[PDB]
Amino acid sequence: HAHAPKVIVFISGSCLFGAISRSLFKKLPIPYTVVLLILGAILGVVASNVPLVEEHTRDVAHMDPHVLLQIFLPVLIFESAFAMDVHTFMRSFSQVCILALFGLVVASVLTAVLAMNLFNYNWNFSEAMMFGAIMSATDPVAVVALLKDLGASKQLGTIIEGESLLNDGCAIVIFNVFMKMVFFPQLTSTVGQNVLYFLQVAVAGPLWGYAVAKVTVFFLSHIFNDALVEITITLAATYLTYYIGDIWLEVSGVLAVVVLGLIVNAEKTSISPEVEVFLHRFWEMLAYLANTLIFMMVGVVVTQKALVAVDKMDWFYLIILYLAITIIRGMVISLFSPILSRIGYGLTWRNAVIMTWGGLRGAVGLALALVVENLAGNDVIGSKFLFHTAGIVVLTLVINATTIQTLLRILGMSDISIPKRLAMAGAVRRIHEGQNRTLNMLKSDRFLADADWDIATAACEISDPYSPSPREFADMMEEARLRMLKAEKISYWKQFEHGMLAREALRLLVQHAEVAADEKDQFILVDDLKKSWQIKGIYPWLKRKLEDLISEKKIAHHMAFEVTINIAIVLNIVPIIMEFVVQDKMALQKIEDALRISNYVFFVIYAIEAIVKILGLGRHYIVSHWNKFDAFILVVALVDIIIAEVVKLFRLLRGLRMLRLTKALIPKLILVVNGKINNQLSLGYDVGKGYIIGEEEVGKIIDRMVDNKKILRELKHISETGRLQVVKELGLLQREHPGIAVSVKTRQAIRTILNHSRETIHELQGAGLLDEMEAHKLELTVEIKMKRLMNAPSSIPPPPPENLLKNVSWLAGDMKLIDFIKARASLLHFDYGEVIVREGDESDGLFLIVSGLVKLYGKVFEDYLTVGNVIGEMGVLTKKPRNATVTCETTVQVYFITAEDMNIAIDTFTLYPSLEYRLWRVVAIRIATPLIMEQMAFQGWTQEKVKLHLERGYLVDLAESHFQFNIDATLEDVILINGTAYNAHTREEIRSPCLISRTVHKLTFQYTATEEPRLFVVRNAEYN
Repeated sequence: HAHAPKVIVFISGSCLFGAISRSLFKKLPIPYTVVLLILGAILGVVASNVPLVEEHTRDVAHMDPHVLLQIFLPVLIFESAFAMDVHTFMRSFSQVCILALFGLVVASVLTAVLAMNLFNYNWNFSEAMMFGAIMSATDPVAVVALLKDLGASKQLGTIIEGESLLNDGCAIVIFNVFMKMVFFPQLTSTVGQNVLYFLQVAVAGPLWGYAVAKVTVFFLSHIFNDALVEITITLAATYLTYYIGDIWLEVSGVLAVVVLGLIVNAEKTSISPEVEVFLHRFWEMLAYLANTLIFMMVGVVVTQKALVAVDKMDWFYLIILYLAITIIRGMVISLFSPILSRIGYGLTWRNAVIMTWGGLRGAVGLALALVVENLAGNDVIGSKFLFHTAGIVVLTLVINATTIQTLLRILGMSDISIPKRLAMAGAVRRIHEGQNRTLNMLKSDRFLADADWDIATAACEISDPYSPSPREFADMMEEARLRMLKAEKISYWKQFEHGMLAREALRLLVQHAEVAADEKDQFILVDDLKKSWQIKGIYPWLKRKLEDLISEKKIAHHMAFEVTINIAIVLNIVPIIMEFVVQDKMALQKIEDALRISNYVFFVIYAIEAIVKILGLGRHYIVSHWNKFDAFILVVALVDIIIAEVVKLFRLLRGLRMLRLTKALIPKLILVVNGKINNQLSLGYDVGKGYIIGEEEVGKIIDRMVDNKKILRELKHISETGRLQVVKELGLLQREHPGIAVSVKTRQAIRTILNHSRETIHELQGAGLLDEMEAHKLELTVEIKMKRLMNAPSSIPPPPPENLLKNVSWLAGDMKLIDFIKARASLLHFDYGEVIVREGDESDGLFLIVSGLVKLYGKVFEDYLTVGNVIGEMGVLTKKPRNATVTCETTVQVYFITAEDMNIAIDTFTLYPSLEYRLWRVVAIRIATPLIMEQMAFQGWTQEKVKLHLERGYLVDLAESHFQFNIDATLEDVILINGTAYNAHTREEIRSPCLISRTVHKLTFQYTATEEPRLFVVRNAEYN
């Protein structure tokens, strides 16, 4: 019918043309957007000649400015903000802002001056500022793509991209200002009104965006299974933010969308991962649609209304303008280089050239030019605006976007480094060898012997896309240092790949490793890592001061009552503001009487609330300042309401009544600051633990990777000192912030448990023991449980000592044994520098640290232990003198269980999982982990895999005739823990801590009482 939505065919045709161009011109250097512009011009001319196509192009070519802005800008800007690596953006925030703001202001002013002086259009300053604003917006998507696929360019890509984002936002703001000044002029404005306008467009906008963003992330974090709801909420949040900000509140909607995108990107963890990976592609697709539509519209309008009124001087002006904007951007960057080189990641001259040349123009400028064109109407200003903007876009896409690839080469930034080339060559070689093995395997299959292997091998190939003397000792030291640092990098990457290390910690550790490698004679120095766990003092100070405000110890009636009164106050807000604004709206007659009953009711509610509090608390009510404030509010209200039955009544009450909600606010602000401190401690612990584990692994690598003993000793000494410093400082962190440390540690514990549960589900599914649908059912519960980690309290009250005893590894779940121990464990307190036990002292008992940090020292081997660790298990089990001296680096508290009590417990709790067995198991796993790690240092296993593997083992009851037979098909590893063992065949003797060789078939043991033999065995999964 005639009323068909003819816009649909235009949108679909634009999509098809975009696909055709983006497919045909994929290999060529010129971007597809120029092809889209050419196609749009062809469509415009043919529609001018053919009226039937005019009906299908009109409804979108002659599109209203406001619909254009409101539909496209919130898409383009939100996509630009949402695609960024916000971490590096914040790490270079100041460097990006200086440029994107001041170099935009000066660039636009200079462009406006050029337009006023050079062009014969006689534009005034406002029109010239519009011109400069739309000429300064940039779209570096084509350049950041190249910078992503290179080396040091990784950290320049985000600088250029963030500069583009902020520049686009501020250019839209300036263009809106001057567009309203030119086409919708007011009569007059004062300095105060101008200041308020600035506050609205430059301060209120970001705050509105921030508020909407925090509300949105709250709700998203509270959505668990409905992915569609998350996607719809993102869409609605973006569009409502822009629309409400621009139309209802008249604040800068574009900046609100920028802030919203940045926040939602930073808070990505609140979105379910599948919805995150969906949303990235979704917004990419929406931005693609917007770009294609804008470019085709520009082509049509240019061919139908711009080029009809272009003179010979206009092309010369366009060329001069291209040169002028290029030079202006270059001069801006050079002028601010003296400042930028001292901030963030300072600009080298080649980076400056890349940034100057890479400033492509794009869709935003074209959209604003179309806005001007439609607003101007018959005036030539619109036609020439569109002409110049399209010309600059075309010139930058043809010249800059094509020559940037060669300029990167000329400046020497295109070269792949030797390490990357070697890694790629090794990857290609291993892939090729695997393919050859697979081919040989397949050629033996009777059902594939007839395949045409010449075609298969050709199709399956993968090509490489990149193609004692002092000097001798110094060279050996350099080689050892570099190999150790490479092993450290490998260890960090391996830790990340298993989820044991966050992305940010991995990036920071690898950055420090590469920085140390670049420097001479430089290792990883913990002083560089300390930047991680060093808390900024503002947060602790604020936490302490806020906790002071709500101490309430002089007084400290269910909490639901306080919740109810708070709800009443936050509801009552509405009548107060309604009265406050009706005071003006009146100059509505019956509203002045309508509000009376509501005010009276709320006063009565407050009166009964205060009376109940007073009676419940007795004389204690008036002792606290908050209660006095509530009483003062009642004192004011009682008098003023009776007087009412005007300005004083409305102005005073509106301020006082809401003020008492700050009491409820402060507890939540405390949670905010706790969240900040938790975000810092989580990175600090991750970095320190990653470094410690990397050192522990690289140590066992170098121990058999360097031949020289002096080199080995030096490297291991450096690593050990670094490890000791890190383990001490991370222990002090816990003492300074107990609850937040417990929060972090429980969070990581649950994360590890759930990750291993997911792996177990996947293993069951792969074996076919569980159906795909049931596996998904379980994995969904695992995923929602993991999402609920993001909402766990930032601070968890540290458990008291009794719970620590309850949670010991060998006491868990044995309620009778727990009761037995808790009645006999004695709690001791020790001060700074005190010595708890010394080397050579008899094993009189065992220590469980309930609070504080202690240092271990003995026979060379330094160490630090902290809350939750237990000292003396080996001593009580073996009854051998203590092997280390314990000194307190902080005020320390320990649960002491006398060795006689442990002996009694051992003799009494003889049930199958006996305390004896549990103690020996806990000791045996720690004895065995180093041995197995040594046995497979060069294999692919890490320490956590070794520990999980050992966890399956059990102590053999060698009382069964005191001889052991090794069925090699069912014993992955057998470890000797205590006592001597004899090879049954060769009668060879084996010392106590040892891993039984695969070459031994049977063992026989002595059974002397002092050194009873204990053996630990790990069976295959195909259990007997």
